[PDB]
Amino acid sequence: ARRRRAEVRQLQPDLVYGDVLVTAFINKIMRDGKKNLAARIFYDACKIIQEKTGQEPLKVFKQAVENVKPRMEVRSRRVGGANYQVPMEVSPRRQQSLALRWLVQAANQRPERRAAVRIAHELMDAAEGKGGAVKKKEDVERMAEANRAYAHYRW
Amino acid sequence: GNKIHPIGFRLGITRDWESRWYAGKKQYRHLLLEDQRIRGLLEKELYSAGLARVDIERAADNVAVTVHVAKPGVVIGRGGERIRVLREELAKLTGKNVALNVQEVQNPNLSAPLVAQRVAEQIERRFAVRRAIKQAVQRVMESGAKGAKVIVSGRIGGAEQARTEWAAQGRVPLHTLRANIDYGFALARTTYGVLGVKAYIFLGEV
Amino acid sequence: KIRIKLRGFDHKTLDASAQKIVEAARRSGAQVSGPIPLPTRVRRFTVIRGPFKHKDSREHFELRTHNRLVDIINPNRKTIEQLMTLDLPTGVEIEIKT
Amino acid sequence: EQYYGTGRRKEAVARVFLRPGNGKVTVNGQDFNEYFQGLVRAVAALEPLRAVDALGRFDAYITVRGGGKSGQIDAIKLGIARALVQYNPDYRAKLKPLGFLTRDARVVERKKYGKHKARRAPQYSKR
Amino acid sequence: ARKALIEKAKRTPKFKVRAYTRCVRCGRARSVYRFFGLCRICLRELAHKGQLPGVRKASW
Amino acid sequence: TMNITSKQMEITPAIRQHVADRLAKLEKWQTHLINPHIILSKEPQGFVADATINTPNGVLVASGKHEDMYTAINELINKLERQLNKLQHK
Amino acid sequence: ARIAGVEIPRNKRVDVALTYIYGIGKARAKEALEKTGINPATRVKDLTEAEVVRLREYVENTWKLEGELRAEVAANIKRLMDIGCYRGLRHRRGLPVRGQRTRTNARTRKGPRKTVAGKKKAPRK
Amino acid sequence: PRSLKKGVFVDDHLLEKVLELNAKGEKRLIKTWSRRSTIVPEMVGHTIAVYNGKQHVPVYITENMVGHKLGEFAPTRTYR
RNA sequence: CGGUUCGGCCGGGCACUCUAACGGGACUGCCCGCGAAAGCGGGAGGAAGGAGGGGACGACGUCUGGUCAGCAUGGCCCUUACGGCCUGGGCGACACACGUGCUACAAUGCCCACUACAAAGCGAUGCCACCCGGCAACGGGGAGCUAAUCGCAAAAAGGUGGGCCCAGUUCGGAUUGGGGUCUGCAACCCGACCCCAUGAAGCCGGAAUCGCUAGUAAUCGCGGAUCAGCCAUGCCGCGGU
Repeated sequence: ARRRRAEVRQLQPDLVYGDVLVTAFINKIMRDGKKNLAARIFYDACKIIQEKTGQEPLKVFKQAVENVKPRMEVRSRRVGGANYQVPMEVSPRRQQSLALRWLVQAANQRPERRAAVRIAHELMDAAEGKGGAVKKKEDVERMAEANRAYAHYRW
Repeated sequence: GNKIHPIGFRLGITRDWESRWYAGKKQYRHLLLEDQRIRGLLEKELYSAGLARVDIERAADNVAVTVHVAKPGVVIGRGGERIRVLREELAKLTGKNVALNVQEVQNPNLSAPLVAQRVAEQIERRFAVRRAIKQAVQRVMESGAKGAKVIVSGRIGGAEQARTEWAAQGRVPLHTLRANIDYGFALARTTYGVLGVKAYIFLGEV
Repeated sequence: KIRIKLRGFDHKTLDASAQKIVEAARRSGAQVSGPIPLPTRVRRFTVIRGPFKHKDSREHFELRTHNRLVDIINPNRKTIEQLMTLDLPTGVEIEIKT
Repeated sequence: EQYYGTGRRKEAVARVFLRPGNGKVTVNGQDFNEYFQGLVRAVAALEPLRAVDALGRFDAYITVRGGGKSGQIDAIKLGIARALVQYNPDYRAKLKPLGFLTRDARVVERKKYGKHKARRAPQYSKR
Repeated sequence: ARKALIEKAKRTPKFKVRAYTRCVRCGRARSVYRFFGLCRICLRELAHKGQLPGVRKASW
Repeated sequence: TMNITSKQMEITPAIRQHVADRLAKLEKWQTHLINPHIILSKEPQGFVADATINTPNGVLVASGKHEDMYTAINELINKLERQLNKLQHK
Repeated sequence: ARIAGVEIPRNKRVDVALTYIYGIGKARAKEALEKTGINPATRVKDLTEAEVVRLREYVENTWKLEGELRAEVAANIKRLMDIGCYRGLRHRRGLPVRGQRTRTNARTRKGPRKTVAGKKKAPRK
Repeated sequence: PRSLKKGVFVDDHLLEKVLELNAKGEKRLIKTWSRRSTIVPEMVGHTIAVYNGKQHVPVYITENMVGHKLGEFAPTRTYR
């Protein structure tokens, strides 16, 4: 892959709510590959917010970007003898998609039960910093300092 | 192991098959197997005839077959003797009521199945060797025959390895459906070591 | 109440030979059966290009199948003793079933 | 008499003898209202009907065959245009805005020479 | 080729039981095809050669 | 841990101890390698020794063709050692 | 449900409690309920001794099984182990005695699970 | 476990010999080459000896050894 | 439109369903910025694009690699014999090293009920609808099949509710004795399959390492091929998604 960068196909937006950002992560949430499974694991996840949380799920707009907006990232660069991951300028471009990364791991390595339970016990875990999302998220941010000089140098 | 038999593809599309007939079912295991049984013999039977195209019309229990031969009606005998013998020979093996059709082979120069024979014949009791190369590449252009790319196998009269012969002219490609070539098997019975023939030259376009 | 059936490979001569005889019946038959292609019972083969280690030779093969049927219950004189059993070429192995 | 459209979607056809009447339609004896229990996707089958605001104007015919039900529910957006735009030719202008009648040939690719799902290769160890 | 194993081919071998396809002229029960009677050995060549009534190669 | 095979000769406790003694000695090299296999051949011109090892970070290969059977085996493993050297780089 | 030997299944419906015993399965779980005219949707603890009697007699009226079969657990093979039995053999050897391999796919008896020194030079594939 | 419905295979190309020991007289030690045959009450408690393929094995049907297919008592394998 | 033992079973014809052949059909054929010009970028638009997706194809040539042990087949070695008929036995062993694959750590699942959907082949001494036994694995009378016209199969997963609430769990299922079927004058070795009991490693597994740019990977299932039989978690093909 070099001759062309191609042209991304805008994903088929949601149906029950009608919204791309919705079926967004859902596309990846789809383990193995079954558009019905994922299209079912939400008829409780959202109600979690509508329930436990004093607010309806709909109010959970850019809550993702919020808990998933570090200042560093993962990249690479050669010099002439060593190999050191060189992080730098972050763009909302990928932040949107990456904002759903932690959700995955934060939905696997868990000492609870089925998805439903995990969802609830994870949804609210998207504010202060309890769990793996914001936890690991802030860690990636500490990957600055002796990384932070890779800032003015933008290319 | 690369480069296959190009004519193969065309055999179903652009190259009338050899063992072409309509029968089906259980036949393919016994009946069809018998085809080779008969083949083994008939082939070795009159290889000297100078065949170049073993056509076969195995009509529903009334086979035909119409092989092409070098010598015209000469094969038929000094008037027509074994011709009949043949129509009753195959009957012993399989008296399946089968017509006997035969034809000749004009333009041998563009008939690899017949030229390839010449090769095997040059390995029966020693013939030309080094000069033998071009010795069999002149008749080519002698009647047109665009191209002169043909393969052999190995050894040169009794070498130690298995070299190959050069030559490469005329638009007789392979990576594209624009060649049309014909060639016939030609076992190389050698006193010191059997080899293989690969006479393939242009025949036509569309 | 007569049954027939055909078969062959190169349809170039099959569909050809087909009406070569079929058409030679309307002269006395009714609307007649008609051109019925029938499914192609494909035959896929595969030949290992080289035994002995290096499990990467193979490549496949194939063969076509094109049968016909016709079947004209209650034929018509000039169609029975007519074409009778004509079948010079080679490509089919008909069976005059019933 | 009246006309109609058929439908296709991943080797799944569906004849639909639309006929005058109220609007709703039964499925071989089980109208959607009493068959496909609010099956999320299934419902969408008549997206245009919702748009053109038709539906309650006719009474189709329902009997699907071939392919998978999922690839069967979509073999409707085809018959639609093959009907609504036939009987009603002028009803083509509002059809393009949707264009959902494009049966995406997205089908499970064919397995290769050992290749699991046409694009899935096992792992390797010490090399 | 030797023929130290065709005694079986003799009609019904043993108490009529032994029977395992094998190839026509190659003898290889472990890589043959009943319907054809030819192991993938002495059949692979003739395949593309042009000796199978309308049986081309597959590719797509 | 150490498998030696050959389609010409047999495996002797001396050839096993020879190669084996070199394995236990390759401590600095000890890091991966899972179930290694070594093969021994022979040609009119001498003997040949081939070896293959699978690791969690790739696979290594080595071969030898010295006139002396023992020299070939020693040479092959020499390449194993020389190969692991490049793995650590510098 | 302390009615025989170390049998104390409880804290749920009875239908469950049935198969919920080392000896009860399918043709013994609800199948017994029938023979005793009881619905599966019942409580276990609730069944006073009264109900327990039906089990104490009908149910307890089982053959050599679970709690009592503890007198043939090995006897079931005692007559096919020592003796020159294949199972010995697989008996004399206490290995699986019912059509299967021994190299692998029978690691139940022969070799527990402790990692054996894997072969080195003799195709391991 | 194992079964055959009925007619448990009994090598009879030897049964005639094995039954000689009980047809008009008695005798011990007979040779054999099998491991398929089954034993029947009629002929039990006798000195026998069968093969394996290349090896011979001691045989003597007793009450403690239900005379079945036999082979399930001395297959072939050997190790340490 | 008439019928309708409501089940396409009748009368019936051309749409239409696929299927079976030919022709056309997509080369950007039209606008521009860029152009020095053979050309890179948005629109038309039709079923659809930019070599449409896909393979066969696989350049003369490298490794002087390997199948003479399976055909052909130089030579050399046996040449009462490295010729020959046979019953059995190792290749389903062992202190073991990992590859290749299957199936699981679950609660997404355990099971009860009903049901809408795919290609494909194949069943001549061959396959199975029905009849009844019957826990079934299974059987007997044998219809029918050389066949869009009978079977192989009421595809699986799935869908709606029901009962089940995190423990090594109605998870997974290696596993052992007693019984049954199908092939064989037979299934010890070394059969899968039906029942009775049965039930471990295992809460993602130090490292290390593999697959793909789309209908992908992934999850659940089916047939074919071979094979007399039998143990496909292998092989080729297809699909629900």
